[PDB]
Amino acid sequence: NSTQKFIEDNIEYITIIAFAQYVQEATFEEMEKLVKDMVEYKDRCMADKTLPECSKLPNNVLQEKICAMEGLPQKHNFSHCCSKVDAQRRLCFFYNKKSDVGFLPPFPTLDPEEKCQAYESNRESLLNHFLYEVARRNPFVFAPTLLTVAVHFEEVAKSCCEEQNKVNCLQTRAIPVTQYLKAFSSYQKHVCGALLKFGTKVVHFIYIAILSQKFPKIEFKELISLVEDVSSNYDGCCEGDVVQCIRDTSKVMNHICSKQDSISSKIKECCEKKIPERGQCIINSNKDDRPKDLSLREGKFTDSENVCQERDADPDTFFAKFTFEYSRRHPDLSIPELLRIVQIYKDLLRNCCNTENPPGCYRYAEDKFNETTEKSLKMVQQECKHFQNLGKDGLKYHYLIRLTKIAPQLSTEELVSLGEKMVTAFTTCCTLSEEFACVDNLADLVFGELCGVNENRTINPAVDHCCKTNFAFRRPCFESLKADKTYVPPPFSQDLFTFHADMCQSQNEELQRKTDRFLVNLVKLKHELTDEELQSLFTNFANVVDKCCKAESPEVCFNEESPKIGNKGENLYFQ
Ligand SMILES: *[C@@H]1O[C@H](CO)[C@@H](O[C@@H]2O[C@H](CO)[C@@H](O)[C@H](O)[C@H]2NC(C)=O)[C@H](O)[C@H]1NC(C)=O
Ligand SMILES: *[C@@H]1O[C@H](CO)[C@@H](O)[C@H](O)[C@H]1NC(C)=O
Ligand SMILES: *[C@@H]1O[C@H](CO)[C@@H](O)[C@H](O)[C@H]1NC(C)=O
Ligand SMILES: [Cl-]
Ligand code: NA
Repeated sequence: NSTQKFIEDNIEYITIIAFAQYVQEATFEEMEKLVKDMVEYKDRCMADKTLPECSKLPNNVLQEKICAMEGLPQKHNFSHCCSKVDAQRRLCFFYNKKSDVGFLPPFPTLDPEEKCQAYESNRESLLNHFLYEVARRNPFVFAPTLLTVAVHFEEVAKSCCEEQNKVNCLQTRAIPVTQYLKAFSSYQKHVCGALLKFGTKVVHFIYIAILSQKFPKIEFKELISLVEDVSSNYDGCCEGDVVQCIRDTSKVMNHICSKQDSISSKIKECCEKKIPERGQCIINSNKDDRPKDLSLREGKFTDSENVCQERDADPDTFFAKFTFEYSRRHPDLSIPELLRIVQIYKDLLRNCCNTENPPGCYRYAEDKFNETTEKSLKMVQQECKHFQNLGKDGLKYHYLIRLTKIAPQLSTEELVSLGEKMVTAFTTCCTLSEEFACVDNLADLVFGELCGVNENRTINPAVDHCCKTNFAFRRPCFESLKADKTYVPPPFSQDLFTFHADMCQSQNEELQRKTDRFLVNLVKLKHELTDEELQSLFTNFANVVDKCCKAESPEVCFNEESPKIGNKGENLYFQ
């Protein structure tokens, strides 16, 4: 079929993505040798379909070929994976991925003129190396996403190579491609992390909630059928099985498209498009309009006297149906808010169905939902007002202080990333009509990044408790945490807190990132201080920086005018 053709056609690209994600230390020369092995396997299976290995799991084939490369498992420290076979080997390979890609060099940027020359002379080589470099730095991003990203990156290179000011074009036009990649990455890590911590049974409520919001005219049975396809799709994609991921993604899009009528109205130009665009499209299409005849409630869950019986006959399906009906009627709610509501409903019924008069007790379920949602909504409203008052940077500094207090054991680079990701929820969403849904959806992804994808991280006991107990209530849990008062920092050199003359300028993100790192390191150093004292000290340093840039020889200015943060005898290090 078309999917098998797409895979056969793109086998070189597919192989690079898989190899680079699994073995992020592997060199580009090493990639080329695996490419030749998989092309050959592809040709062999075409010559002889009934041969044994031609019906094996795709990952089992790829991992066999990687493990067969002389000295490679030992060179990149994955010999322990190759000493296992089949499922145990697949699991080991999955555990081998590293979220922290700081062991890699800075992304190798080509000279714009040579990049353009390379694009015209050797296009396959350029895209091959791009895809290698992207995949090893984004080990959990799903293949259809990465291939779409490569396509868009190619359109950027093609268009910008025709312009006079090539550098400005490349830098500008790359921004939304990067944002796409980072948005999908965050979302995929969130779902995969949840799958590993809690299993498919808790997690497929996520897909019921999202699909029911997006396709509110769908029938329950068809939704459940689609949810089964989606859950399988996440199983393979979360594993890292690139071939199975592509196949299962194509199945989901075909399932959706082959019932366009009786699912959706707003996906026609998507059901035209190519693999894998037709599906990155469907994912980006907006929510279909609710059936005009859909009221705000379903009295079948609060007004019927059959609730406890329906629940008892099949609790999983009963709660799936609740999630379907409630989600499709509340397009304004976030996914985490819907899952909190499902849990509250489940807890409510545990109590009510064992009381003297259950119908009199569960009749008031919507009052419980109303209170919990009002609390969430008020919190978002407060955070959005704070954003309006302080701007992006000002709010970010408050988050950096709070996050560093609560999770000081994280690297500064990580804390800085988490702070930027947190503030982006507010810059993207505040003031929109679905502000609540947008903010809570995007904010929740931060704690998904924090809690880990293929590891149960051990940060500190309070953070670990929030990561591992209760997906839907994870953000509220994090909001309740106090500073970790057991923390004692390592020494920090005085140079971490020294402003250098080269930093005086107008810049986008590297100068932003330097300021952000300063604040985080300061908070680690002075963790004992109150948030207000830290904010005050930081604004002192900020004021001094601003003046000294407007001074000529800015660095002598900084050292005479900056506040001191050392204990009396400290010159080289601060403790
Ligand atoms: C991370 O934590 C999760 C949840 O505790 C672990 O997943 C469980 O692992 C046990 C034993 O391997 C299985 O019997 C359970 O079925 C798993 N539960 C779920 C919900 O998936 C996971 O193994 C941990 N990661 C490790 C130990 O590396
Ligand atoms: C990787 O394996 C080598 C060879 O046994 C070992 O010396 C080294 O310590 C290992 N490195 C890591 C990071 O595990
Ligand atoms: C809660 O109920 C009140 C009164 O009916 C209503 O005004 C409000 O919109 C509801 N809030 C939520 C979050 O549903
Ligand atoms: Cl990733
Ligand atoms: Na590095």
